[PDB]
Amino acid sequence: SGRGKGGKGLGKGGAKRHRKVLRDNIQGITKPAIRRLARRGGVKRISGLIYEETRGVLKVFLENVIRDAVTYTEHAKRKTVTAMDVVYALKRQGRTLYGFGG
Amino acid sequence: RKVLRDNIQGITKPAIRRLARRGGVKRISGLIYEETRGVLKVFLENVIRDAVTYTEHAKRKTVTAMDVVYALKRQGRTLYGFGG
Amino acid sequence: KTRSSRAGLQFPVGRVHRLLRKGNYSERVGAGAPVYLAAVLEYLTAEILELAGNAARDNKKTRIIPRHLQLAIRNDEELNKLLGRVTIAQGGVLPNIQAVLLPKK
Amino acid sequence: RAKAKTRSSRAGLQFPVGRVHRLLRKGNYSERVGAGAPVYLAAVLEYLTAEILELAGNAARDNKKTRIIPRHLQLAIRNDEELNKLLGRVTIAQGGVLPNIQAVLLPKK
Amino acid sequence: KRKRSRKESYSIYVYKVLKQVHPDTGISSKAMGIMNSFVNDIFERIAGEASRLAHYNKRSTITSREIQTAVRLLLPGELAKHAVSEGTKAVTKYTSAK
Amino acid sequence: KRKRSRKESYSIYVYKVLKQVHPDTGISSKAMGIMNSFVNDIFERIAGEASRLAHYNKRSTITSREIQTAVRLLLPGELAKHAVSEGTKAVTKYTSAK
Amino acid sequence: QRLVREIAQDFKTDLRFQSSAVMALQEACEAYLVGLFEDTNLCAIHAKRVTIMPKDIQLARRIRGERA
Amino acid sequence: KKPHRYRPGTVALREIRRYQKSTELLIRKLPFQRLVREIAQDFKTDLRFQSSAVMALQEACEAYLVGLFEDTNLCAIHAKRVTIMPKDIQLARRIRGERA
Ligand SMILES: [Ca+2]
Ligand SMILES: [Ca+2]
Ligand SMILES: [Ca+2]
Ligand SMILES: [Ca+2]
Ligand SMILES: [Ca+2]
Ligand SMILES: [Cl-]
Ligand SMILES: [Cl-]
Ligand SMILES: [Cl-]
Ligand SMILES: [Cl-]
Ligand SMILES: [K+]
Repeated sequence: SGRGKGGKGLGKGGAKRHRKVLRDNIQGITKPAIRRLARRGGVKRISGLIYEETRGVLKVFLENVIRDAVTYTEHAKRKTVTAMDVVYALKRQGRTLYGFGG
Repeated sequence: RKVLRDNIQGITKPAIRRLARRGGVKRISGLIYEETRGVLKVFLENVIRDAVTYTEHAKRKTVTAMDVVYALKRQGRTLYGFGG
Repeated sequence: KTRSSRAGLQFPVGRVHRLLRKGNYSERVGAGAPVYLAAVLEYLTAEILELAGNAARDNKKTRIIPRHLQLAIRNDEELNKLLGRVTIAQGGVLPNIQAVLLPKK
Repeated sequence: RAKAKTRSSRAGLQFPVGRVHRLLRKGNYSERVGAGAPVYLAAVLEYLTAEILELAGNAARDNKKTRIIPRHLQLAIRNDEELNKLLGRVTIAQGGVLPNIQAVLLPKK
Repeated sequence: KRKRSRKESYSIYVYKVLKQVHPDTGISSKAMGIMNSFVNDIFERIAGEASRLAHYNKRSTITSREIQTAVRLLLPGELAKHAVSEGTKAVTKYTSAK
Repeated sequence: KRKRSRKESYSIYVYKVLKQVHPDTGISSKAMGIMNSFVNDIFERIAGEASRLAHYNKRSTITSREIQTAVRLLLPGELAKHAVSEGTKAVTKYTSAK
Repeated sequence: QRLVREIAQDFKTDLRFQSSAVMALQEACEAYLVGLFEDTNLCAIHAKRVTIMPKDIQLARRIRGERA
Repeated sequence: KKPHRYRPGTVALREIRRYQKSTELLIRKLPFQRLVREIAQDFKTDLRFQSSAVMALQEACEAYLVGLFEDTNLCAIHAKRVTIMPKDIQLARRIRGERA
C-alpha cells in the first residue's frame, strides 16, 4: 500500500548505481570544532550541553538553506546543486554571501 | 516652553507604562522612560526620513499614508491597513 | 464565460494577469501563471477569513474587525510565520504573561 | 562616421556606462531607461568600489601585503561605521571577524 | 467633482470569498484594509520570487511553474502543500474549460 | 575543443579603480570575487529601489532622479553625499560632452 | 502628532501630513515598542530579574541588529 | 617546581586571539561534506554538488555559528555568567526571530 500512488518524480528506491546512500555524520561536527567556532565568537567558557544544542541548530540552518538550494536545482531541471543555488538560497534566508557568484 | 520644543516629553511615563504592560512587562526601572524616548525617536527619525524622501521625490508638500507604508516596508516593518 | 469562472475562482484572473505584465517582473507572462497566482491568493484569503470569522462568532460579533484577523493569524503557527514581519493595524497582541511574573499557587 | 568614444569616457568614468545601461534594460526594473540613469549608477558603483579599495589597501599595507585578500575587505568594512551598516547583513567569504574580547572575560591584572 | 481617482482594491473578491466560507458574517473597513494589504503583500512576494526564478534561469516568461516554485519557497510546509494543490487544480480546470 | 562560454565580471573596472587609489596594490582572485558580489549587490539594491520609486509615482522611466533618490534611501549619511556628488558630476560632464 | 511634525521639520520645512499618515506612524511605533518590551522582558527574566532596565533594551536591540 | 600548568581561562583567551586572527574554516571539510549530502537526501535522492556549492554552504554555516556565538556570549554576560549555556543560544535565537 505505502501511502502515495505517484512517486516517479521523487526517484526514491535508489541503490547500487555505485556505492552511495550516506550514514550519520552530525557527530563529525566534533566538540573541538564547536569550541573553535565559539572561540572565533569570543566565547571563553562553554557548558557541556552546548555541543549537542549547536548540532541541533547547525542541522536546522542546513535543512533550511539546502531545501531552498535544491528547490532552485529542481526548478532548473538539474541533478547537480551549483554554488549559485546556495547563494540564491542564502539571499532568500536574509544571509547574503559574497565571493561565490552573483 | 521646553516640552513644546522637546515634544518627546509628551510621550508620558503613563503612556510608556501602558505600552510595556501590553508587552507583558510587570515591573519597570525609573531609567526606562528616558531610554524608551531615545529609542522611539530613532525609530521615527528613520521612518520619517524615508517617508519624507518619498514626499520630496513625488514633488509634494504633504506626507501621505503611502509615503509611510513604503518607508515602513523599506525598514522591514511592513504595515497592513493603511493602503498596502 | 469569464477567465475566473473557467478556473473556478472568485479572484480576478484578468486583473492579476495585467498586474504581472505591467508590474516589471518579466518580458512575457504565460496563461497559467495568473490562474495559479489568483487561486493561491484566493486559498490564503479563504484560510484567514474562515479563521477570522470563527474568532468573530466566538465574540458574538457578525463583523470581522482587525483583532479577529490578528487572533486568527497569531494562533496559527504557519500563518504567524508567513506574517512574522507584518504589523496588523488595530490588531493588538495575544494574551500572554511569563510564568515567573504570576503569583505562587 | 565613427571616431567613437565610450559613454564611460564622456562621463569621466572607469565603470562601464554602456554595460550598466544594458543591465538596467534586461534586468526587468522599468519599461524605459533615461540616458542619465546608467551614468549616475555607474558613477555610484565606482565611488563605492573606490571607497572599499582605499580602506582594504590600507589594511593590506598594514599587514605588509601587496595584494588585498578577503580579510583586508572584512577589516576595512567592519571597522568603518557606514560600510558596516551598508553590508550589515552580508557574509564575506574567508573574511573572519574583528579581534574583539568582552572586557569581563579578561583576567584581573 | 467625480474625482476620488478610481483606486482599485481586492475588496469585492474578499467579500465574495467571505460569503463562501461564512455567508452571515461581514467585515469592518479597517479589517478589509488589512485583507487588501495582505493580498498585495503576498502577490508582490510570489511575483518577485517568480521574477528572480525566470531571471536566474535566463527565461523571458513567468509561467505557472515559476509561480509554483515561488509558492514552495515562500509558504511554510502545510500552507505550501494546499496552495500548490489549489493552483494546480485551478490551472487544470481552466485548460479543460478551453 | 570549445572556448569556454563568456562570463562577464566587473574585475577590469575594479583593477582600474584600484590603480587610481593604490597604484602599488594588487588583489587576490577571491578578493575580486567579493568585489564582484558587492557591485552586483548594490546594483540590485539601487535599481530595485528605483524600480519602486518610478512604480509608486506611475512613471514608466527610471531617470537619474530615481537613481539619486534610491541612493539617498540606501546609502548611509557621508557615503550618500559623496555618491550623489559623483553621480551629479558624471551626468553633468556626460550631458555637456553630449 | 506634535512629535512627528517636530521630527519631520529637521528633514523638510512647512510639511503637511494626511491624518492617516500620522495614524500609520503611531500604529507602527506602538507595535515596534510593544514588541521591543516583549524582548526586553525576556532579557530581564534571563538575568533572574522581574524589572526591565535600560541594558535589557540595549541587549534586545543589539541581538535584533538595530544597534552595533 | 612542578610541570607547567596554565590556569583555567588562559588557554581559552589564547585560542580566542588565535581564531579571531585567522579566516580558515574550523569544521573539518569531509565530515561537513558528508553531513551536507546526508541532509540533501531528505529533499532529493542522487544529488550531485559542485565543490564550490559545498564550500559556499560551509562559509555560510561557520559565519552563522560564529555570529550566534557572539550573541549567545552577550546573553551569558547579561546574566552575569562567563559560561554560555543552551538558554543563552535559545534567548539569542528567540530575540533574533529565528524561533517562536
Ligand atoms: Ca473550491
Ligand atoms: Ca475553505
Ligand atoms: Ca492553516
Ligand atoms: Ca510548519
Ligand atoms: Ca591614493
Ligand atoms: Cl535620465
Ligand atoms: Cl503558464
Ligand atoms: Cl540599565
Ligand atoms: Cl541551559
Ligand atoms: K522587478
